[PDB]
Amino acid sequence: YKPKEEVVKYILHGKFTKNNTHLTFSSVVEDKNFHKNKGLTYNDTMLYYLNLPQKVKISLSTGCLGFRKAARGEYEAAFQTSGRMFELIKEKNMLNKDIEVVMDDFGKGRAAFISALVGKEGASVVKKVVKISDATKLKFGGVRSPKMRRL
Amino acid sequence: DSVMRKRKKKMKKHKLRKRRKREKAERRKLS
Amino acid sequence: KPPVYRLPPLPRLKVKKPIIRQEANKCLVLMSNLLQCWSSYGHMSPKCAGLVTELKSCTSESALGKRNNVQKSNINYHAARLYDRINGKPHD
Amino acid sequence: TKKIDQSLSKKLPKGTIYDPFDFSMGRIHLDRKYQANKNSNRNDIMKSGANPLEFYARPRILSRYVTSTGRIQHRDITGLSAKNQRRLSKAIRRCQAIGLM
Amino acid sequence: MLYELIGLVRITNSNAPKLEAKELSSTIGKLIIQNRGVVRDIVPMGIRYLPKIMKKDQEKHFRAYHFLMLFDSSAAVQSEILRTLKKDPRVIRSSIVKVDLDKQLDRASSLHRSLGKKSILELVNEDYQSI
Amino acid sequence: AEIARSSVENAQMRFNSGKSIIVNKNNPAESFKRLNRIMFENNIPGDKRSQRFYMKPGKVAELKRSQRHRKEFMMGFKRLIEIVKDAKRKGY
Amino acid sequence: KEDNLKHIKISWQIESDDLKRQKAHEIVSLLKKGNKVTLYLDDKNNINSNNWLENFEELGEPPRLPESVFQKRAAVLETLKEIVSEYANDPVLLGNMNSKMIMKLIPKDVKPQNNDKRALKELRKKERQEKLQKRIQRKKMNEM
RNA sequence: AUAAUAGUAAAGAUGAAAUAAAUAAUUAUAAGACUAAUAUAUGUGAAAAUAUUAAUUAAAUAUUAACUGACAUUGAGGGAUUAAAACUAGAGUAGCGAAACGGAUUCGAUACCCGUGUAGUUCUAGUAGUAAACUAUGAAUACAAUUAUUUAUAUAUAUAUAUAUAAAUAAUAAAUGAAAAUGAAAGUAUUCCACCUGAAGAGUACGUUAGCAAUAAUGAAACUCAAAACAAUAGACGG
Ligand SMILES: [K+]
Ligand SMILES: [K+]
Ligand SMILES: [K+]
Ligand SMILES: [K+]
Ligand SMILES: [K+]
Ligand SMILES: [K+]
Ligand SMILES: [Mg+2]
Ligand SMILES: [Mg+2]
Ligand SMILES: [Mg+2]
Ligand SMILES: [Mg+2]
Ligand SMILES: [Mg+2]
Ligand SMILES: [Mg+2]
Ligand SMILES: [Mg+2]
Ligand SMILES: [Mg+2]
Ligand SMILES: [Mg+2]
Ligand SMILES: [Mg+2]
Ligand SMILES: [Mg+2]
Ligand SMILES: [Mg+2]
Ligand SMILES: [Mg+2]
Ligand SMILES: [Mg+2]
Ligand SMILES: [Mg+2]
Ligand SMILES: [Mg+2]
Ligand SMILES: [Mg+2]
Ligand SMILES: [Mg+2]
Ligand SMILES: [Mg+2]
Repeated sequence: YKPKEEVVKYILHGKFTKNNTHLTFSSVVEDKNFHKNKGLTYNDTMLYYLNLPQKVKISLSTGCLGFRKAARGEYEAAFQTSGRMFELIKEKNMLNKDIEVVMDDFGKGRAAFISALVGKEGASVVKKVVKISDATKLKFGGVRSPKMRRL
Repeated sequence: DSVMRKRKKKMKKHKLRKRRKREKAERRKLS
Repeated sequence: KPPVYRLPPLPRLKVKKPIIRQEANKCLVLMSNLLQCWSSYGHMSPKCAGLVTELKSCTSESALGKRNNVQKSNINYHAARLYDRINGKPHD
Repeated sequence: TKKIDQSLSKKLPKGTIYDPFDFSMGRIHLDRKYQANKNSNRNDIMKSGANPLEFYARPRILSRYVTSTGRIQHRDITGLSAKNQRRLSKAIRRCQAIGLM
Repeated sequence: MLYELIGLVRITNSNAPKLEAKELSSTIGKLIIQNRGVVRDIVPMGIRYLPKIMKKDQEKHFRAYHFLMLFDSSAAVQSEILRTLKKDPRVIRSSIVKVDLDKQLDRASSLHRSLGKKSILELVNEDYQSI
Repeated sequence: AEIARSSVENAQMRFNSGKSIIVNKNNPAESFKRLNRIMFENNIPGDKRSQRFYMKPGKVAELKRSQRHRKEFMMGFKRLIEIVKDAKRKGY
Repeated sequence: KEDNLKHIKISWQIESDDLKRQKAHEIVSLLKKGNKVTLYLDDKNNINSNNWLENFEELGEPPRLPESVFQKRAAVLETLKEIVSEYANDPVLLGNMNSKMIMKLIPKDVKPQNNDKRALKELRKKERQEKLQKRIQRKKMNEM
């Protein structure tokens, strides 16, 4: 009956492509009065709690730390960008609830992010991380890719 | 026949195709 | 029932890079422990005294100790010696 | 230390006969090398004689032959006959299309 | 021809989970018996969680009541039943697979045949001679 | 209602993808190693790379044929090496 | 500006067919775009060597030769100037007809038709907007 | 692709670059095309082809029993089917992508790389009958020495193997061959069809036939030359 938005967990998503690394920190917000609403079916309640809304808090790329052009897709650019994210999560008091890490692709920044989170740079965030997962998107047939490059 | 020998036929076919395209073009202007 | 795969006749039976068991250096493991001992109890802590004494003796004359475990694999000698006998080739 | 890793010690079953070699490291290594899932046949429905296509509405049994992501396992891993592998794959694909797997 | 229908009905009311399934089985059963068809068996499979969230008629679902219906009908009637199931909002997923009767006239449901019971007589004779 | 509140835990994990690991709060680097093993046992990195550029069906078929042969060839090679080792052990 | 400058090879022994078919087209097309062009003339042996540009960096006068040689060499320069007449300004020849020479052509006055890329982007935007309009109609029919 | 949401200032691309309230993230909607694992194209199909699911119709296996009683093989002409591209109409058009216009690279770059991307790629109804349409190997029958591995059928039991008879595949003996190799044929024989007679000219010219068209089929001669080609050998060289 009253909006009671509360954070349930945080999602640390990393997209590691060939030319850049994108790191997004989000909050899974849950209106704790949703079940108190009128005209709400058992299915709508279960469907609302199975995919809770998300709000973006921190969005970073390798170009936000001053890496330009070809340097954006390198191991060092990702390692420093991961550090800046782990710092901004502590400077915003967003290290109270559990964090779920979602990795998307297999570029050069995937192993830098993992190294920065299992090392000194991520000794605070790692303590809250509860689940790691992979979200690489594959196609079963799907659209035709571009032709092979003759180099 | 080997690729080497096939290449001679390839050149002859290319020149015939090139000549027929050229003839076509003329017919269009002359038509 | 387990599918047996039979090779065609081959010019050779050879392992490109035969694997060998290389025992770890005793002095390096001692150094890896002492370094860890200092990481927990602190540098020069009295708890790592024995480690320091052992490390000094291991490296006193040679920093890697008496390395006398060099080995080479004999699989390629036997493989070439026995291939004609065990390949199951039909008679001429 | 009064403790040894389980991988470095062999536990001789009860009622079995042993030789002095059974206390050596060679036995440990030999048991690892020749460690195959041969007891699957007696626990493998698809290696018993049933038709795998009769299990297209039983996702729990079919989920034993797919990886964590649902990828059908190659015959080299399942150890099934050509016919059963062919029938099992059809069952899984039909199960996926029905909305059960 | 003998056919095996597997339908995933929607569970709208958590209080009456097996309500739309009963209403649907009656609708399908009536079509079969009113068009020269025979209904051999109706095996409920219970409420199960769907492998994923599925959609139907601009609605989403996370669970469904599974049920099997072994029936005998003509090909034309079988297509009519499938068409009605593909249109009913209650049905989330429906599949009809033919059960070959070339070698024997009495075949049990795939679920039962998977358990070793090949005919309905074997199932009935295990409920009378031993029950 | 609460019926839709107390049955969300299983429901949440009932629709799993199989690409998730529960982190070991003690050794968090062992959980990332487990996740990498899943990726390699489902060929996720390989499939992604193979989907970047289109390959003609004929070329795809050739590559699939050659790969199978190399896989089968290696199994036949290992079978022959095992025979060599067994023969050597018995003095042949 | 180095992009505007395009280096070209015109050997002294070139045939007036290649000179008036390939080289003429190359020079004329480049000049029409607005790219500067420097034409380097030299003997076939040294002109086209690995040190194509490097040898010309090397740039007692060269001795005279049979007039036939200079009839060819001077004829080439006449053809070059006549070919590049309305497409560029007067040339700055820097060398001797008895040796290497660097003709330095410069594009003639040409206004900037830079408003072409504006149309390009506008057309792309128009197509995208038309696609959206079409997709709205699909959603409407689906709803209806 | 669009919209919303918070959240920002770069993003995207490349060998490196540059051309054209975002990117990323979480939702919702729409559209077209495609079909991950299994998977070996194994198998099936005359070939071309054929691997997401179900159904309908058609065809396809082995053995046994009975029946017909040479009714067979091959096959000029003929007929049917036939990848991709292309073409004629009507739809569709996400992604890909000749061309075109741009950005780079380069001594130059009418290319390789990048962008925007039209035809085409998709479906329906047709035209056309061409591919390294290849196993570069027409079809059928009789026959000849072995092994291994699967598959199928059958038999037996001291119930899970064992013993048989076929098929397939792999490696071979003999034989054949210019050799490379073939291996149940490229062997020993028989029957029928197609095709070839130095290179180049030329699958061209002309004519004819067919097609909306692109084209497809048929298919020469003159002049010139003493060449031209295959397998294998030893070298030299290889970004
Ligand atoms: K095949
Ligand atoms: K007779
Ligand atoms: K006849
Ligand atoms: K004929
Ligand atoms: K299109
Ligand atoms: K024939
Ligand atoms: Mg890079
Ligand atoms: Mg493109
Ligand atoms: Mg020939
Ligand atoms: Mg986006
Ligand atoms: Mg597939
Ligand atoms: Mg085959
Ligand atoms: Mg015939
Ligand atoms: Mg094809
Ligand atoms: Mg059209
Ligand atoms: Mg261009
Ligand atoms: Mg240019
Ligand atoms: Mg392009
Ligand atoms: Mg036709
Ligand atoms: Mg042709
Ligand atoms: Mg032909
Ligand atoms: Mg083909
Ligand atoms: Mg026949
Ligand atoms: Mg012709
Ligand atoms: Mg040769």
